[PDB]
Amino acid sequence: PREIITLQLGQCGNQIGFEFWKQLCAEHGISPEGIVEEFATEGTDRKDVFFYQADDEHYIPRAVLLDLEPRVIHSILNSPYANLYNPENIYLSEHGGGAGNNWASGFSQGEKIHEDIFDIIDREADGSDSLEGFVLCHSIAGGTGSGLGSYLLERLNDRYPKKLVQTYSVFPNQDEMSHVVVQPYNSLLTLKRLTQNADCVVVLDNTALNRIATDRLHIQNPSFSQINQLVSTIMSASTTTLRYPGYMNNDLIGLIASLIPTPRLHFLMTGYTPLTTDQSVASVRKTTVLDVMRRLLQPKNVMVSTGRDRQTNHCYIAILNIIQGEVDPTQVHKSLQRIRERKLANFIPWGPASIQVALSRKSPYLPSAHRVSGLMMANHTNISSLFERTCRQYDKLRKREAFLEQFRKEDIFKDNFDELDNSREIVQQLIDEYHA
Amino acid sequence: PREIITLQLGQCGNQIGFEFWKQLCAEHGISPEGIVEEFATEGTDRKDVFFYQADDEHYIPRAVLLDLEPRVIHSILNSPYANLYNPENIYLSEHGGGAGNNWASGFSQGEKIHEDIFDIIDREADGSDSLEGFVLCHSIAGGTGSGLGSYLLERLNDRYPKKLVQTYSVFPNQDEMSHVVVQPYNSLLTLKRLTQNADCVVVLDNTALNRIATDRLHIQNPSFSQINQLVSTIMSASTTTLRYPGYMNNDLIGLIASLIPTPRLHFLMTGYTPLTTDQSVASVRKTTVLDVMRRLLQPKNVMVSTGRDRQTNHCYIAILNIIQGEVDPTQVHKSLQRIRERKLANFIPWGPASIQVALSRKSPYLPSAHRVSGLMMANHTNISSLFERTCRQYDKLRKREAFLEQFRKEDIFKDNFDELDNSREIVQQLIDEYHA
Amino acid sequence: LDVLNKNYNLLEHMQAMRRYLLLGQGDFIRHLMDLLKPELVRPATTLYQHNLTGILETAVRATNAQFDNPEILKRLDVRLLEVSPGDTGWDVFSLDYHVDGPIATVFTRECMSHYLRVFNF
Amino acid sequence: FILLKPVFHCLNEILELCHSFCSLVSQNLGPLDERGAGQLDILVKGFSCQSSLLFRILSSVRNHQINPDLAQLLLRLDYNKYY
Repeated sequence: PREIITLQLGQCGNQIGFEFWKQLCAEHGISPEGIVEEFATEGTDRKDVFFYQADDEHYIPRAVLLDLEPRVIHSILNSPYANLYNPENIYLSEHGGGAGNNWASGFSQGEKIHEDIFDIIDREADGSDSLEGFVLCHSIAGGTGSGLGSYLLERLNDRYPKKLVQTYSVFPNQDEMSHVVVQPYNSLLTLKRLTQNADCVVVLDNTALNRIATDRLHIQNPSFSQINQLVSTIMSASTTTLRYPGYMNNDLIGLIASLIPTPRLHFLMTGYTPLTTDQSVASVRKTTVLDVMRRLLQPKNVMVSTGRDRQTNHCYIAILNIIQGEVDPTQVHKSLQRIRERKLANFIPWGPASIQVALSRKSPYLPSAHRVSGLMMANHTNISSLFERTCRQYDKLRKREAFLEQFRKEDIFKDNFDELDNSREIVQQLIDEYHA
Repeated sequence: PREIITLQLGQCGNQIGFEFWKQLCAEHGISPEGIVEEFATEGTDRKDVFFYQADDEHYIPRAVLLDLEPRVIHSILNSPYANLYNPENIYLSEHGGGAGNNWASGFSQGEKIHEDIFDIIDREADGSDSLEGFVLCHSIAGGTGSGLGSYLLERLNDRYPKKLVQTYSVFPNQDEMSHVVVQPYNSLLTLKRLTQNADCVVVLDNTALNRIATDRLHIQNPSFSQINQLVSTIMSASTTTLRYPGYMNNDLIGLIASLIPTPRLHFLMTGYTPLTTDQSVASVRKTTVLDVMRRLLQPKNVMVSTGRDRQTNHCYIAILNIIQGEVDPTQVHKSLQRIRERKLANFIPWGPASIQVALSRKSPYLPSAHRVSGLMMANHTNISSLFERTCRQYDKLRKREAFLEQFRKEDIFKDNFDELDNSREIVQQLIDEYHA
Repeated sequence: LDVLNKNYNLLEHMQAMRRYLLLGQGDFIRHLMDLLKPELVRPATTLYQHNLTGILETAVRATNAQFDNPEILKRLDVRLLEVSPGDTGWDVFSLDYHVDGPIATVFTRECMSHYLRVFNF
Repeated sequence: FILLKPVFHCLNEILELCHSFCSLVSQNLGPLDERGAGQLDILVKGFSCQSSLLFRILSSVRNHQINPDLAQLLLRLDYNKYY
């Protein structure tokens, strides 16, 4: 009765949501063809959370997988986790459209599958007891996922009044500009819809990902396939207080409420420490819980690139530390004492902040209940570093004579370009303005 | 001693009663000319309630079969169910008439065979001292059963209003329009006599069957003959506390008493869920009592069309929910708590309403008494949608000007055409006024 | 400790009264209070009680579909208090882990009077 | 025989009072008569003597643990008069 429909979209965005469901099948003790384990009732006392209750004695996802190219969805039927998905109830078979590239391509193409894109998500919320909302699992990389992914931010904001909108925006490799070059454009276009039509977002970047991909995995080839494993894990980690009972803030509309002071300051930084083959073997000899929430305030587990000097030009207001698995609970309240002792995150003097600590039980399967995982879902005002990063690459691109005539043949015959520069400079000043 | 005399009439009207009686022999566990087992009397504790009471060891129908075409009863003369009827009494073999495809052919043959049509149904009532009534097993379809049946709706109303009159009105097929074209005309004349010279009608829509026949049976093209199968089952289904002895509402005028607050608001929508034969391979392990009567508040169990956007603009006043067979009887009072709590229908809040649940045993033949059956006999006030649907097809015909002197050469020498548009807006407004 | 294990499941109900009345499991209780919220906003009545009794039963089927088999749900009930009508109508509704058997040897009347006080906070 | 005195008297009086609603209907051309409306007026009193008498039972039904199975049955037919 807090059920969320994922709107998986994009060429990359279906892939990052694919392993999110494959992650869920391993903790719910299901198989992608039935129910097998009895650990499913004894471990989780509420299996429904993003699943519709059974009509074949099998829990059905609430997932939709739409993309312009049919190639990405044909890259799922060769896997037999496409028998967890049904052929026309979850993905629609042969979803067509453009090639595609440019943000304005996919934005006008949802207006002609306008009937049909909302008849597969209104055709699943038609069973739901009371729908919480919608999580739009889409990508800013390419023009396919970013173009159409921005359209569902409009139409769910005038046909749904009190439903949660929130996207896991994955900004592409910023050092690359030869992989995609329409990148400062499709990013700032989407950033405008997230500050006057979205509520809250979860920011992620790839150049800071690869900072961890060469330190904890030590693979020297960056690709889409090795980067969906890091992404699916924090998706399931962020809602384990709805998957299993919490206590207080046991809703997702509980967690998010305390992570936001005002809109256009709702961009949350994620951090996720364990990605090593040494962490599994050092939790058997005990690892402490009094230092897995003092290691998250070291900035090198974060997937959002920011200064080493913008971390004392900005003050934290809400920081949430959800530890899962092993957790020693006669000293977990003692671990939250020790944050104020180090002062590695500052706090606002004029208003009251929050050092939020939370806990939740995992899978009743042992090597996924005895390892220390520390999830951070921060709210730091140093998120303006990515906005300056996209915005300096945007004014730079238009002075290199590009997308001033290569963007004005896709139904765009007016200026709306300096509407994107000025609206980003208002957002970036108002984030900083909220602290004194 | 509630002996009912059936008036099976019309081309299609003989066909829907033909299998009604053939079902009853199948449920009495007896051959059609004798009594062949002792499981018939120990299992069925009262077999006679339409049948003529026994004195030859075989129970014989109280049926009259009139049609203008003698061809439907000659396809019964050589069929081996002519010993479950009589070809010199029950049905007159070689009963003439026209084709017929006129309302005024049959209306004027009942005005010269007027003595004989009422002396074939009081020779079928001479085995009961105190008669229940007459059930008009006739159709609004074609001009035979609909042309002659309006004469019987008046003259059995002014010689017998004390008694039950009740018809199963099987609406003309609206996908026919080139085979029958007198269809808006003969339908509104028989409906005009049904709102003041009749107690009850039981509305049945034909085009709304064939909607369900392609979703639960999945036959390639539902043709008339596989449409008579769906009616005869629901007919034997409505008598299940009248045949097998109940204890509450064990007369037919018992059930109908709380399903009719006021005349001309008596039109019952019928629903029957076990059309899906995937209910049966799940009720062999039991399908719960907690969901067998929530599916009688599902707006897709209906055999009749009604509004959907008029289900929040109107309210239910009386809905009867017959579950049959296996029921588990001690959690049926637990299920009725749970109807009102989700709110799966609206119900009027100003005055009297009733959500009636009943239960009954079936046949001593287990391969049709171990599969959950749900009969809805609704009365919802959005039934005024059907009177608009027929009327939009009536005034559209009078605007091409047909049947304004091509219909006044036989027994009409007046103009009662705008009396039928008027009588329909009278009906639609007095139904709509009753709630608030 | 062996006769309880066969009959009463005593030290499991030591855990079970902590999961509802103190809300160890909040999802069960949020999913109750949710449907219940348009019903508590109005002033209390004497036509009040008949739907609080089935807003529980509509809640424990709505929040499970695989944990109805235990006898824990049947041994917890809804407790009502005679509250006068002037008030929101929220300090009326309360749950209690219904005991009255030889299972009430670790529960007593001075116990559920203190469970009534922790329930309000 | 629901509870010894009170409730049992409310109920058999209920079926006595609609047995006179039968004798109120059994008139042929009843309402267009002076006695047709005269008889009506007495019974609309005799009925609210029962809706109020049933109402005192409901306060005791609200009051905790009279007999729960008595209160679940009597409120079930009452929400069944409403919805």
